[PDB]
This record gives sequence, structure tokens and C-alpha cells, in this order.
Amino acid sequence: KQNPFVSSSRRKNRKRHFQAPSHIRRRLMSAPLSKELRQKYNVRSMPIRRDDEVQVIRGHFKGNQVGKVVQAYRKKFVVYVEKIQRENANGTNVYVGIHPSKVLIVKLKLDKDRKAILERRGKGRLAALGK
Amino acid sequence: NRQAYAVSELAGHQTSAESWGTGRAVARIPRVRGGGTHRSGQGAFGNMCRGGRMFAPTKTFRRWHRKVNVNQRRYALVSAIAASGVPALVQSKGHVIDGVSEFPLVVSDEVQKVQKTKQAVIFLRRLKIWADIQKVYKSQRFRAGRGTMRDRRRIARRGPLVVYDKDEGLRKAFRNIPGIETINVDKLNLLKLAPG
Amino acid sequence: AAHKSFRIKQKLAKKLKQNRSVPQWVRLRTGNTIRYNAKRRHWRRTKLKL
Amino acid sequence: TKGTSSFGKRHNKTHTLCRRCGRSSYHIQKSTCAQCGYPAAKLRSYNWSVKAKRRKTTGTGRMQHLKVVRRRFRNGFREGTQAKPKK
Amino acid sequence: GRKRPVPKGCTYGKPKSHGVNQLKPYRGLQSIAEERVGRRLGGLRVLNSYWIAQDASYKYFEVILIDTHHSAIRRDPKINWICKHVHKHRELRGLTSAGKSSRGIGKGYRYSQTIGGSRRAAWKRKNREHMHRKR
Amino acid sequence: QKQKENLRKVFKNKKYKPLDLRKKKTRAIRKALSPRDANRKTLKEIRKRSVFPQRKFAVKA
RNA sequence: UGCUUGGACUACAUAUGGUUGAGGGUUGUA
RNA sequence: AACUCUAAGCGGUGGAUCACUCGGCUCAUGGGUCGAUGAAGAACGCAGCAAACUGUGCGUCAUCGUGUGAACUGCAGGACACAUGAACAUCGACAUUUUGAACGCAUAUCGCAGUCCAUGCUG
RNA sequence: UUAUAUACAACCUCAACUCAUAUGGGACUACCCCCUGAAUUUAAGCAUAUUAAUUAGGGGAGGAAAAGAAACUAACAAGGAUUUUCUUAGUAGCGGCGAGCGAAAAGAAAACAGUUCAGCACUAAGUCACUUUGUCUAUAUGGCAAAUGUGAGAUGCAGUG
RNA sequence: UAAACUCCAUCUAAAACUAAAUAUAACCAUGAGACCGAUAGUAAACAAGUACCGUGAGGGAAAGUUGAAAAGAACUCUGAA
RNA sequence: GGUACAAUGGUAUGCGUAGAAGUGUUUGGCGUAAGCCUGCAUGGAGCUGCCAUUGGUACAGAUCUUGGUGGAUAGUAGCAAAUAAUCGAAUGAGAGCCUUGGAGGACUGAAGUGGAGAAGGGUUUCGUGUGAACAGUGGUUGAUCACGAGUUAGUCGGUCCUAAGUUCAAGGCGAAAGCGAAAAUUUUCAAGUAAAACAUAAUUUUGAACGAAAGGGAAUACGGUUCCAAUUCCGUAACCUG
Repeated sequence: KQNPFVSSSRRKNRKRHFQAPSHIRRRLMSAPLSKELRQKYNVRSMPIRRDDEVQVIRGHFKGNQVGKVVQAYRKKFVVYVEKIQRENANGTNVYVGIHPSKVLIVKLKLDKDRKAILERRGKGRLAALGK
Repeated sequence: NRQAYAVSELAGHQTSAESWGTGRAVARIPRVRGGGTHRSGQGAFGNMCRGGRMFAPTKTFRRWHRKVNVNQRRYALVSAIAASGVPALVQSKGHVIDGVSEFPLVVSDEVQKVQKTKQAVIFLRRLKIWADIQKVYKSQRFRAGRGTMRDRRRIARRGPLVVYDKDEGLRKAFRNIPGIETINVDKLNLLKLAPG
Repeated sequence: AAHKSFRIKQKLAKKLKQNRSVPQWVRLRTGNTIRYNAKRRHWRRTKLKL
Repeated sequence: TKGTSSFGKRHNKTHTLCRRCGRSSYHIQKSTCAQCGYPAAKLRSYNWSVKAKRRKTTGTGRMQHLKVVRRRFRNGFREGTQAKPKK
Repeated sequence: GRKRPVPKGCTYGKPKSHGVNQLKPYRGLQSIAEERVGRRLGGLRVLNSYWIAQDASYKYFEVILIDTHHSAIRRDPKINWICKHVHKHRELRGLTSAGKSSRGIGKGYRYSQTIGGSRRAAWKRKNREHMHRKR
Repeated sequence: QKQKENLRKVFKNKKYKPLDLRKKKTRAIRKALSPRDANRKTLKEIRKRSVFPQRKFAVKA
């Protein structure tokens, strides 16, 4: 917008994210926190993980029921949640893929690193609201 | 503000293709040479061929820019300030102004210190200028090109122009409102003062 | 020829292993486009020129 | 008998493989490649054919050394150090 | 002079092209002299060359040449300019005193058209066709 | 690299270390007058250097 | 000593030294 | 309900038209870096299942150290190897086969040496 | 020494080495320097001319290169290295005086930076490279000193200029 | 404007270095556009300098699009399929 | 002057998943005309009117270019050289083939259609499996397609030697490349020593290398063995080199 090393080209923005590698594709794989975890942590969004719990917002499954994810299938830009599912012709349960923008994290899986993102994404909100 | 375009200077001409002449029962154009590849012997070099050079290729030394007399760009700036009074002519560029106080709208130098976009829209609300911004949002479209693939998909049409003298904060504060742009007195672009 | 060199026998060996099909899982990868093998030669229709 | 009958006598090779370029264009009696001009210290290329130069330029193959040197330029050709850990 | 190396099936062209046996080089015998030393000795730079004798078929020259990676050419700051990389094969580029004269480099008027440098730098300039933006 | 780091400990203090324990930068950079005498100077230029420094001045009335 | 196996080396042209030298090429104490 | 003519409807054959675009092209900006320390290029090898492309060199679709911090996925198999770090980038460590300016001599040959150091079999 | 019969020396011209140390070839192609050099074309024919001091061929470098601090202009009230742009100017000139071709000084800009040798009554070789030994602190074709060890150097090295 | 006289001006050739403004279809990294939109734009949007042809120098293609998600049509009948 | 196409700048408080572009059409029209508006049907995400300025701006032709298609024609085009097959059986979804085995009539007639090699080819060989395509008819078979396998040497060859010749070596030459040289260049340019004495001492320069799977050139034969290899494995008996 005001940076001359920033492209507003359709072409270069579609290309730089479909060809994103699978660790830029974690930050592209992001989902909003719940309004209680947004209020507990002062963190708005998060990169999704495996043992995170999750509610579906848009699309046919549309949600009030929280299930945990089982694949952050970064290659398709899609997640698979534990009971969001579908049938084959021959009665096999297949997981239906949801993009993380259309989903809502209600319980984050925490270890020593997923906690330290919260003490980094929340500390940099009070330090960006006090401007 | 235009940029140069041209086809490649070697395109259509990357073939060693000569003409079978007559009498080989096929027309006399340069046909590609060898064998076994769908491409021989097929038709090369021509505007009417498939893969040839275009009829006269576009060159990068077209005159794209222009010299206008300076006294003729002063004449046009002047005729775009005398039409930014006259509310028959602002009312015929669209431009909701049936609640605007005076023509010319002169406001204080206190508008030149507006520092947030929240403050800036109240000024446009209080001075009944906001009804032209609301017509800016109702004109936000997509282009019907071809321009959509060439980085001009779109945003709106034009709104008010805030000629200012000093900039204490108002070009930042008016930066994000659609349709609005702020300009210094001494410069005065004609491209911004009579758009189109 | 039945008297070849070591270097013609290794270039003949590499074109021999390269004359497999595409494995059929490869058409099961995501967004795959490879359908057949496009670099299959027969020994009788296209020659190697070696 | 310039044609069909004459072409059955083709069973000897004018060009075997070439030991620089790997094309089967090394003339055996000349002992001279027709493509890279092999036993001659310097490659054969010409400005009257840009398509041929195109086909064997730098970066038609692997560039096994050059694009490590491109990645090393941007770091100032540093050597003998490693990234100390944090953070 | 320079016999023109056309094959005795001599020069095909228009009759201005037919000269074989009375043409001269553009570089002198001293120019071509230290040229023949700079090739055969690629590990050394040619500084300057000098006539020492001649008779009827051979002029011959001494050539001052310099071992540029020696630890006394490089450590000594007067001569030390030619240990640089714009001085690799200067004698093959017209840059020694003998190769320099063939080029036609001087001031002012008589030496006019090599006025940007080379001679070909000057045809490039004098034929340069500036289309302007504002034109 | 437990054995090349050991050879680099032995070919400390010796001039003429092996060509592999020796700084492959580029071929052009390794030859081109190591800057410890690319910018050494004649005694005539060190004596023009120490008598008239560029003075530091300002002009207007 | 003995056959195998592994490694180092063995191109050319050049510069500066080193080392061995050639020459009734100029000379010298005898 | 021969065949023919014409029209539309349905089916075919064909792949225009329109709408797409990790591709071209053109203009400009910043920067200056190959190789006898073996380049560019070539060849052949290398994956649990792989032919090509991409990557690589017997340490062979990778690689020390860093960064990030849970995947990779077509299918298995393992991840107890975050929680002392997957996958990715990055890359400063180590490494880089036969070649190739190509350097023991050759090479339509995996042909023939020498000198030397070691080991593995007599004594 | 040399009846080419004992040595001895020293130079000078040249050798040899799998000697110590080093240096060089090859690649790329857009720009750059040095060379070699056409014909189509146009002239309504065509040979000079033109195309062109160009395509192609050959060689050599750098991030730019080349050029460059006057054997330059002018004829002034004088200017002052190089290179690039504007103008001079399609001008002066050149040309089967046909086709065609064709610069420069001054002026206006951009940028600005200046110097070094050889050769004299420099007036104690006042210099340099190795190698070894002390000894600095890159993984140094470095730093200093010692032996001034061996050589370059009086067929001329440094400083001044 | 060639020559001879007598001037005048003007430089100091036959040795050497030198940044900057300048150039840049290549390379490393970028940004753009009144450009093209798959018979177009690179020859090449795709495993493209590929397949393939030529002894060789060299010549050199065609080929983008299910759907939002494979949910990629279980099962039955008929058939050698 | 007017109309089609694509854009850019303005503009229409334009239109659009409640269906845009496109296409289809006996929906109804308007325009002298280029063309336009409209309904319905398909379609699934973009597009149009106006003012200006534009441009790779309008096709029936070019033995135009690329692609697709029609007749001719399901064919009086044709699939007729190399004598020739027939019976019965089994398999099979289906048999004139190549599928097999049996019987039988024939041909090649050994200067072969037999058995082996050299070029060249490169897995085609072989076993099992086989579905489309290919085998210009068929196909249960295949030199096709899938899968699995297969090539063993001191004695056969290469490799060694030279031929005709070739590549290089600094006399040379050339702006160079390089001679579409053949260098024959070249101070001791090459050898020699159970290695020496009043030079250690006797001697030689055409350098060098490549170039023959038919020339030259050490040494092996038998019997057996496999789905597939054999002067190579196995057994047996020899031989050459060091």
C-alpha cells in the first residue's frame, strides 16, 4: 500500500500462496479463537494444529458441536475434524475438509511452544493498542 | 503515465522456414523445414499463418507521452477551478451537493489538523459532505474487462477534493475514506480537478 | 551387436529401465496430471541411434 | 537405384557418441565432434544459430556449483563460521 | 603487408573487394609483436615493447613483461596498478602503447571520430537514434 | 568434521596450509591483491597526505 | 620377497628462487 | 415407414464461443557473484513401493548448523526420535561418482603404466 | 691455468628436474575493448558509391568498460582532462557533386579529481624479495624484530622531483 | 588550400595511473503495466528445447478447465466381457 | 454520417447465483441498412448504456494458415507374386489361420525357406498371465500388452602389434581461429648399466601416440546339464603364462 516492496498483483499473490511451502502454510492455515479464549489470551487468531478442538461455522456442517482435528492437511489447505464426515458409495466414513477460516477454535492444545505463541501474540496486542 | 508495451522482436521469426515454390500444389508461403514433428511443413512467418509475426509488430518507440504547452495547462486548471464553483456544474458530475452550504465551500484551517479517520468522517457528516461518500460506496463495482486480469478489477467512482495549504494531519486522516483525496494549493493537478 | 563396448551397454541399460509404465499410485496423488508414460519407446517403431 | 535399394547398405556409423557432450555426433575418422567440437579445448557455438546456443547454455543442466555461489553471495561469501543458536 | 588469405580462388565480390597483395594491416608490426607474446605467455602482463633490430624480413623487438603475482610486483605500490583485473591481457585489448596507436585516440579535431572512446563507440553514438518521451 | 576440525588445529601457525583448509571464496577474489597492499601507498603520497588535509568549512555571509 | 586391496603422486607453458650442470663464450691467481 | 427436398426437436460427431490463468511479453528499479581450491556442460547411478520432471552423488529425492514449532500423505510403515524437536525453509559445516579447460598415456578401450605409502595372504 | 697436459676460480649465454613456491587456459552474452570484414539492398540497369568502416568469423576484460588531465580550441573582452544528453545540424564538407552521406569548436546541462615516471651537482644503495628465529592474534599470498642467512640490485634499486 | 619567405598565436608528441555522470535482450533480487489470454502471448502456461525427424550441422511440435467437496457411481440383474 | 469489436478516463446512488458472458431458437419486434432490443430454453460469475480518448478494431476468396468434416464409398479401389492344404480332436464366449497336438497330402530341395555368425538392432530371448489397441480377415496366439526371469571364461574374442593413415609435439607460419600444416618439429631432443680410470666412460635425434572384434598374435577338449546360458556351468582329462 505504502511499501514499494509489496505487490498488489493478482498474479504474484496467487502464486506466492499456492506455491507456499508447508511452513508458511501453517500461518496460512489460521482460524479465529473463541470469544472466551480471545478474552482470556488477548489473541484473535491462531495457526491450527492436531489435538485442537474446533467448531464449524460456515458450510453444511454449520456447527454447535465441537470436535477435535485429526489432520491439518496443509497440502490441500484444509483440515479434517473428528466427526465432520460423509459416506462413500459403500459406507466408508470419509472426512470432509474444512478451511480453517470457516471454523472456530474453542480449546487450544497447549505445550511449551503453543503457550509461548500466546505469550507473544497477546503481549504484542497491548503493545499495539498502546500506540 | 502510460507504460510501453510491445511484442517480442523475435517472435514469429524463430524458424528456418523457406518456401517450397511452385509447382508443389501448395501455396507459396514459408513452410517449416524438416520432418516428423507436426510442425513441418506448416506455414511460418506470416500474419495469416499460425505462429507467424503479427502485422506490423508493436514497437516500444511509439510516442506515448505528450508535450502540452504550459500556458495551455494553466488554461485548463483555471477552467477547472471556475467550474468548481458554479453549482450547475458540480451537480452535473453526479455529486450530491443539495445540502452543501456554499459554493466554494471554504472551511477553516482547523480541518487541516484532523488526525483520525473517525474525526474526518464527522467533518464530512457535519458539513453534509457525507452524502457524496455514500454514493461512492454504491458505485463500487468490478470492471467489465479484461482489466480485472490486469490489476484493475475495481473500487469506486470519484468524490470530493480537499484543497489544503498545510498538512498538519489531514492527508493521513482522509487517506482511507473512499472517493476522497487531498491536494495542495500550489500544485493543483488538472487530472484530479477535472477527472475524465 | 553381441560385441558391444561397456559404454554402449550402459546406455542401452538405462533406456531399458526407463521403459516402464507410470506406477498407478502416481495417478492417485492429489492434483495429478500424469496419465500415461510419454517417453515409452518400442524397440521396433522408434530407434535409439546409439 | 539411388533410393530404396541403396539404403539397405546403411550399416556403418559415421558418428558415434561424444565424450564431452554425449551426443552421437563424434565423427570417427575426423575425430572431431560436430556439435561441441570436442578434442579442441573450446566449445563450438556460433552466432548464426541462437537456437543451438539456447539448447546447451549455462542453466540447461544442473548448475551444481553456480547456484551455491549465488546463495553464498547474498551472505557475503562467509566461510568458517556457523549460525550460533539463539534465536 | 597483409596478403589477404582468400583461397587463391580469390575474393568474390564487387571490384573494390578484389585487393590481395598490396593491403596493409591496421596494427603495426610492433603491435602484432607483443600480441604474439601475450598469448604464449598468459601468466604475465605485457607492459611495453621496443625495436632492437631489423633487416629485410624480420623487425624484432624486446618486450617488457611483468610477473604480476610475484611478491615484489604486488607489494610495491608504484608498479602495482597492473596487478589488477582490468589489466589482464591489456596488450590484446589495445591498451599498451603499441596497440594504442592503431585505434586513433587523441584530442582534438584531427582525432575526431573516435570521440567517445573506441571508434565503434563513436559510430554507436553518431548513429544512435534517440526517440524521446517528450518529443 | 571431527577430523577436518582437527586438521585445522594442526595447520594453525603454518604458512602453506592445504588447499582445502584455505578459504575458497571465488577465483577472482583470491587473486586480486589482498587489501593489505591493494591500498598501501608510496612514500610520496603519504607525504602529500600529512600537510594539507581537506578543511571543514562553511560559506555564506 | 609374494599377489591383491586402498591411498598419494606423474600434463603443459611460465615467474622467482633452489639445486645440479654445459660452453677452446669472454677472463683471472697460479 | 423406398429414396429425395425443407424445417425444427432429440441424439451424435466436432471442439468454436464465452468466462478463467502459479504463463508469457514490455517498462522500470536495486545489486555485482564462474573456473586448475576442477567451471559451465555431459554421463550414469540414488527413493519402501517411481518411469519422467525436480533434487542429488556410494553420506546418493538428501545434507551439519540455524529459524519456525507438528507434520509428511497416493499407500504402507513407523513418529515412545516437541517433552531435549516433525515438516519446511534457510544454509555458514562436511561432502560432491565417471567425466569435462581436464592434467600419467590413451579412449568407438571402462585399455596400459610408472613411482610411492600402506595393509591382506610367505617367512 | 688452457703443448686443450693436475686443478682452480669468477662471470656471461643457456640447460635440466615428479626441486620449493606460485601463475595461466575454459564458460556466459546484454553492455565493453582489440581485430577481420562481406553480399542481399538502393542508385529505378551497373562497376565507384550505398548497404557498412555493419551481419557472420577471431581474440580480451569488468561491474561497468573504454577514455582521460592537452603536441586541444580559437582568433576572443578569449576559453581549459575525460565521458553522457540538448543544441550546433541534416550544417561545413564529402559524392557517377548522382543515389546519397555528414562531423566538430563555441553555447546549455549531468558529473567533477587529480596525477606518476624516464632523463639533472640525490650527493655514503640512503631500496627490494626470500628463508630462518623471536613474537603479534586472521584460522593472516598478514604484524614487528632478529640472522642482516641466501639472493635481486651499480647494465641503476629507493627517497626528492 | 599546396609552396617559399618574415611574423604571431598556441601547445609540449614518440612513457604511465585515475573515481564520478554513461551503457546494459545476460546474471542475483524486485516492483509495474491503457500488453496477450491457450490458432493468442515465448517455440515452450502442461514431465518443453520435450516427444519426434536428420549420418551430421541442425529441424522441433501438440497438449490448460469434473465438482464447492471424490461425495470417483455400494448393490442387484443380464453378459465371456 | 451511421453501425459492429476491445480497451482506458469519467459517468449511470447502472444490472447480476431471485442467474452475468456465451450458445440455441416458428417468442415478439425495431431499424432503408450495418445492426439492435426482447421472451423462452441451456449456462453458471461476471457484464452493459452514456461522454471522451483510443487500438493488434469488422473477412468469402489470397492453389491463404491451423484444425475439423462431407461426398466419392461400406463400395466395379482394393486386401490375386513366392504351388496347398484337408480330416477329426481338445481348448474356448467365439477357431481355417498364427492356438495346440494327431493323422494326412504337399513345398523349400540343400547355391535351402536348414543350421550358425559379422555389421546393425537392443531385451525383441524365455516362462506365466493376458483386456482394449496393434498383427490392413480372424485370433483363445504373438517380435503386442502386464508380470517374473535370463547372458558366468587364464584357453572363445577384445585388450597386445603394426598397415594404409591419424592426432598431437616448436622449425615454423597466421590478426587469430587455426594450419581442410604434417609439423618431423626441437640446447644434452633417444638408449645403456653384477655401472669405472689425466671426460665417470663406450652408443644413438624420424619425437610421441593412436589406427585391424577379417591382417600379425601365448594356452582346451570331450561327455553331461537349463523354462532361459555355455569351447564360460558340471564332471572328466589336459594346456599356457608368471
